[PDB]
Order: sequence, then C-alpha cells, then structure tokens
Amino acid sequence: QIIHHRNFQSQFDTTGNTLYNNAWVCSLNVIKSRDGNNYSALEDITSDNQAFNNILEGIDIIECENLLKEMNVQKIPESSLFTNIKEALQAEVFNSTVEDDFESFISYELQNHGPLMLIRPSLGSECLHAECIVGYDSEVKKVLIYDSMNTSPEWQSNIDVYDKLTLAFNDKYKNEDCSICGLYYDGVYEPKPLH
Amino acid sequence: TREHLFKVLVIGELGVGKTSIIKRYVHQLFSQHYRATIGVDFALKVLNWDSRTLVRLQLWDIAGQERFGNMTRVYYKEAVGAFVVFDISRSSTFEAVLKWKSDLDSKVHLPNGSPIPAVLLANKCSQVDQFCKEHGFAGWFETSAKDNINIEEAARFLVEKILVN
Ligand SMILES: Nc1nc2c(ncn2[C@@H]2O[C@H](COP(=O)(O)OP(=O)(O)O)[C@@H](O)[C@H]2O)c(=O)[nH]1
Ligand SMILES: [Mg+2]
Repeated sequence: QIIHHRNFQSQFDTTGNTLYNNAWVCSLNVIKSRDGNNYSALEDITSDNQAFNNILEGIDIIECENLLKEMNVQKIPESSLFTNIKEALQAEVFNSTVEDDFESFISYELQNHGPLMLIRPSLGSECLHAECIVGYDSEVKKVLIYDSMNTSPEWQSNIDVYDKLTLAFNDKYKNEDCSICGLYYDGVYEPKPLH
Repeated sequence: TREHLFKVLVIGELGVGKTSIIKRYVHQLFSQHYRATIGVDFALKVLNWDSRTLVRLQLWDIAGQERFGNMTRVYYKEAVGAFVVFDISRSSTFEAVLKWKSDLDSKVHLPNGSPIPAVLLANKCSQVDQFCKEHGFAGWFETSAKDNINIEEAARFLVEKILVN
C-alpha cells in the first residue's frame, strides 16, 4: 500500500559465496538514501574500515553508536502506539488487537518518519544484526523488509516481523545491556503533506 | 551442475561449545576473547561438494534462546538439518538432549512428513551406548572445537543426509 523507493544492497558478494558483515552499511544506506540511489557512505566504508567487507566480524557497538549520531540517525520518537507494541512484545502476544496496533504503528512511522532501521540481536549468531522496514501492505498484512542477508527485498508477514521486533524490545532476548538495539529513522527525513 | 542452500540449526544447552564449533568450522579460528559487533544474522560455509554440485550451508546459532529451550518460528523456519550439541564430561547437558530433540521434531520437519536429519555432537574431547540414536539421530561424533578433530566430518555427514532429501 505504502512503499518507499529505496535501493537494496546485499552483504553477500556478487557470486554469493562470500558473506560480509556489512549489515550496518546496507541498513544505513537504505534509510539515508533517496529515490533508489546510494547514499554517500563511500567516505566511511572505503576509508580502509576494518568493519567493511569483513568475514569475521562487523562494526563495534560503541563505534556504531557514535556513527549513528554522526549521520543523524536517531531512535524513533515515543508514541502511544509504540508503547502498546512494546507492552505487547514483553508478553509476546499477537492477537487481533495487537496486530491492529502493529498495522497502525508500522504504517504511521513509514508515512511520518520514513523507512526504519532495526538493530536487534541476530537470530543465528552471537552478534547483532540490522534490517530495514521500507513499506507496508494492509491487504495481505505484510511488511516490506530490506534484510541484507537476503537476495532482494521481501514482503514478510506481520507475525514474523513482530517476532523479530521482540528480540530488540524484550529483556528475555537482549543481554549485556546493549542500549543500541531498537528502531531508528533518518533525522533529516521530511514527510509529504497529507493533503 | 546444481547449487543448494541448506539451513541447519546448532542447538544445545548453554556452555557446550555451539559457537566454538561454528567459529572453528567457518572461520578456521578458535579464540577465548569476545567482540560485541554488528554484522550478520547467521554464519555461512560454502562447500564444493563434488565436481557438479555446490552446497551453501547456513549455520544458525541458537544463541540467546538456548537458555529457554523453546524455538521461535523465525528461527526454525525452513530448517533442513540440525546439530544437537552437548558437553561430554558433564552429565547435566546430556539430559537436555532429549528436550532439545523433542522440541526440534515438533516445530520443523521435512516437507514429506519425515524428521529432519539431526547429528548429535559430543563436544570437548560410552561408545557402546549409541542406542540413543534410536531417538531419531542420523549419527553422532566426538568433536573438539579446540583441536578440530571431527567437526569437518560431522558437517559432511549432515550435508550428505540432507542431499538425499
Ligand atoms: N577444551 C575445549 N573447550 C571448549 C571447546 N569448545 C568450547 N569450549 C569452551 O566452552 C566454553 C563455552 O563454549 P561456547 O562456544 O560459548 O558454547 P555455547 O555457549 O553453547 O555457544 C568456552 O569458554 C570455550 O573455551 C573444545 O572443543 N574444547
Ligand atoms: Mg553460543
């Protein structure tokens, strides 16, 4: 229903046989770029950065925390819907009303604050991961996900994206007091008028 | 010529060596230090299985969920193999094997109704007691992440079983 035209980048190489830890680069490039172009992150990655194009590990938490400030990437503002979702994530419920609020929370943020980046614990690794929410479709109840681990953008179900938000907002899963986990957005994003 | 993408889960109780097995197999590395970083959602190993077939192997570390035992849909989704890991020289983790295996077979299975191949890994380097394989394990290995003794062969055994399906 509502989709942002943002370019997709994979943290795999062209042949697909190499997995770089570039999720932090790809995710940042999604929310900072516009009109399907690439953001001028060449200055950060190309500058002999040990985190870029690395097989072993990516960027450090404390280093990435500063990087987000430099690039004007803040955590999404507080809101009532956001509180409802977080309260539901702590209980891990996903009934009819929680999904109604999820639909409203996703669709509001994408309209008013643009694409969102999700810093969350990785599902299959002891590190953190970054993926982006770029659109939503209220007819099929799906949300457009930019996950650099995949080959392309994917329309993933709300229950599946909800289960992934849980990792970032439920103390059961986030450990070592990693305060960098959460939902981010581009600070210089300017929403279009409603009418 | 063919190319395969296989997703396998590495599950087990805390402190058995799940991450060290993945770290040894994928990165040729075994270290004691830890770096909190932002990188990938899982690990990848690519194998030139034979002259025509190529296998891309995704190793999904259970990671935090290990402390609770229950698996989320987004984690076990579409898994075709599994490594159930326990710590030998510690009886506490061998008891939990049956708990991890039962939870595995109930959540994910083959598209034809059969259980996914699962290999039991006795990490940190009794042999008559391979009757535990009656629980649905395709095989077992004595592995060591420090010395790299059987992790290579244990992985090829799982890929082989997956490739028959
Ligand atoms: N001696 C020995 N120690 C190991 C081996 N594998 C893991 N460890 C140790 O077991 C501890 C925890 O292992 P870990 O990788 O965290 O297992 P996990 O918690 O299930 O992911 C670490 O301090 C390792 O040094 C091994 O093959 N040999
Ligand atoms: Mg571990």
